[PDB]
Amino acid sequence: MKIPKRFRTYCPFCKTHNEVVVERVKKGQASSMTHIARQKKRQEGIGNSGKFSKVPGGDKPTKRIWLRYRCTVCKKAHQRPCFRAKKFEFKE
Amino acid sequence: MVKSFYGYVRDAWKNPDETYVNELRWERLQVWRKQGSVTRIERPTRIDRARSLGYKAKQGIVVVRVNVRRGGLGHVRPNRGRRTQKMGKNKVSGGMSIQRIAEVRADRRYPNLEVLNSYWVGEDGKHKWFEVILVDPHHPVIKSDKNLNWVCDPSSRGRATRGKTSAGRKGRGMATRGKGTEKTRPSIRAYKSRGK
RNA sequence: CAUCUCAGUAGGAGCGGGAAAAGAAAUCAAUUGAGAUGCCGUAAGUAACGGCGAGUGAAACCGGCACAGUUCAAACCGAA
RNA sequence: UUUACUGCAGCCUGUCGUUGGGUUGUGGUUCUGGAUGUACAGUGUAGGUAGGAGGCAUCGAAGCGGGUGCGCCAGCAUUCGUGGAGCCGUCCUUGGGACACUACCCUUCCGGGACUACGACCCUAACUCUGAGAAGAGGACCCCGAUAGGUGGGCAGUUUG
Repeated sequence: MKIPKRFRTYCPFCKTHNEVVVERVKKGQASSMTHIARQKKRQEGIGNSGKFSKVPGGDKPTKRIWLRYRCTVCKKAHQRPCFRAKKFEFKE
Repeated sequence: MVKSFYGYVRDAWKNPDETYVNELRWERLQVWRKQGSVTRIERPTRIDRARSLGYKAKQGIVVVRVNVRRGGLGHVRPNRGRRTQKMGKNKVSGGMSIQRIAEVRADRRYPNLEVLNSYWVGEDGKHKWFEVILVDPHHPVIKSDKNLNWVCDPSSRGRATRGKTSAGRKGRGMATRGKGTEKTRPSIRAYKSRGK
């Protein structure tokens, strides 16, 4: 399915309907300095590592389309609950 | 400055591989390797180290060089059921340090004496060498000596085996006070060995 | 059930006395204070850890018992 | 039992320590002899950006040999010499930079002298094996300690609703 790249909607921050550009959200790299990373490094030793030797699970048949809406006026972005589609495109 | 020659011995042994001790080390480990486990010596190798650790030139004070192997606790793989955590032993070093191992071997070799202290005197890729000072509580010189006659007491016997030397206290975790010594003083066994 | 728990338990080896160990801060505090160690009460199932699950789990302050301080290495002398 | 899950031994391999001395090959470490700098033409080589101008000279300033720095067999430094006036520019050779012998750290210059990480070879002197020893054979390798990855039902604990 297609969603427009830019459309007029409500900005929660400036509290008005302005034009907003839609951007697909890319998952970031997990920090190596997080508390879970430090706990993993601390619990690594000889033997089973507990939950840190878990293999990542499976996948749902379709993933949600992670979208982020940036107000064109205040340049702040908000992200809303998103739909779930096999094929996603931007209308231009 | 007016420094004692003990100060020069200290400076020479501060960075031994950058001083003449490195060459001396080269000739000297050749002789030490041919020797056995526990060798009595006439004089300490590092006189200033011995004197600061308590060595005196008097009757009843013996100095020995002990040879100890390198690496951790050479441990046997269990042959019965274990947890995965308790199955691996190769990476498990001990809780007994090499210096205290040398002290205890010297104490075993010399049943009538008591270990006072010991210091590092060399090492190679396979061995470390320590010099252990021992005291004779039943020698009249030591009995007269009021800075050593505490060793004639019933509680001063078995010091190295009961962990009462400086290396033993360091291994017991009583080298410091305050935070981190909650489970170490007054003894490891007093808190179910949860410290260390 | 694997980390965890059971648990530094059971068991082992060494040493050892009527007690043993610890013991006179390179400490604990917090705006400025206290003043060796040990043991008891409390802090407190708190902080902390933990498939943050099950569980595990302090210390300081403070109130008590009892109170105790010192000896070397070196500087100076040089067998005194 | 295994190409079930998770581990642990053994083994293979990198790195560090053990572990030293020489020869060269590789990077810059560090600096002497030149500031070597030049679309257009130049009396003249931006003599680094410069007090936007101002010091030397027969007790030294050039048209030359394979031109000692360099390069367009020009020209600056006067050196092996012999020839007998290079100025600075307010006539700036209508300026990629326009130029006073004024403490050159800077794209070069190849004494690169000195330490360095990798690789190749040699030495013995550590270290190893043999021998009672003289000594013989290896040799900074191997073994060994640590660490990193692999392989690993040899072994352990479980699961298999």
